[PDB]
Parts: sequence; structure tokens; C-alpha cells
Amino acid sequence: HMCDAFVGTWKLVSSENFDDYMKEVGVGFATRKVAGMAKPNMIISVNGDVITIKSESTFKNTEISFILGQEFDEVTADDRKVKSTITLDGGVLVHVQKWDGKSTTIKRKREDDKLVVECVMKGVTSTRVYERA
Ligand SMILES: O=C(O)[C@H]1CCCN1C(=O)Nc1ccccc1-c1ccccc1
Repeated sequence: HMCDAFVGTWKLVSSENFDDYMKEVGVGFATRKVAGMAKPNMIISVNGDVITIKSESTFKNTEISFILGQEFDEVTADDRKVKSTITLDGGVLVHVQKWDGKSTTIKRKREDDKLVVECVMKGVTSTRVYERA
């Protein structure tokens, strides 16, 4: 029952400072522009100890499956090859991605009927708000 309130199908309904976040991460111009248009569907499911998060959009379709606290390989939508660890901290799913001596943290939080996602790279924060599909 660890992630019950996250399970479901969610659709992006607002974005703030995302282009700047992607710049900070190192995404190039053309990818930033196309990726910034996307309205991804985030699909979260749990089977035993395995959590699966899928993101489907015109830009890219991605899927990760993981056990909390257990590092894995991820190729991100923008084609970074990262080492990821996802934990639960006070009811927030905290996803840390490490690559090339860099790190970014993506926090997924349930707030009212929304799922609020905060993406942080150094001093740059972006907020991505999702609602139930
Ligand atoms: O898209 C989102 O809302 C954010 C928050 C949940 C995971 N995610 C990303 O991984 N986004 C990205 C991060 C870096 C570069 C590109 C993306 C991206 C952009 C459009 C579609 C899918 C991922």
C-alpha cells in the first residue's frame, strides 16, 4: 500500500520554468523546443515491491520499473544515461538521477487531487502539475 495515492493515470496540466530546467540539465535547443510542447501522460502502477512509472507523449514514450532504495539504470527522455535511485521520504517519491558528475532530483507529491512534480537542477526549479486522466 506504499504508493497507493500515486497509482493511476495522470495528465500534465501546467508547467513552470521547464525550459530553464532543461537548459540547466544540458538539453539542447531543438530538443528543448519539441520536448517543451509535450503534454505527457504519467502512468504509475505497483505490483508487489515493484513500482512502474510510464510517461507517454508525442515526444517520447518511457518506462521505468524499480524497487525503492535500489539503484537502476535509466535512459531519460532526453537520452541521458543516468544512475537513478527512487525513495519514499515522508510520503514524497524522491528520484535522484546521477550522470557525468551531475545530479538532478525529481520529487512527486500528492497535493489535493493533483500530483505535483518538482524538478530541481542546482538553483533551477520547475513545477509540473498533473491531474487524473
Ligand atoms: O516531464 C515531466 O513532467 C518531468 C517530471 C516527471 C519526469 N519528467 C521528466 O523526466 N521530464 C524531462 C526531463 C528532462 C528532459 C525532458 C523531459 C521530458 C519532456 C517532455 C516529455 C517527457 C520528458
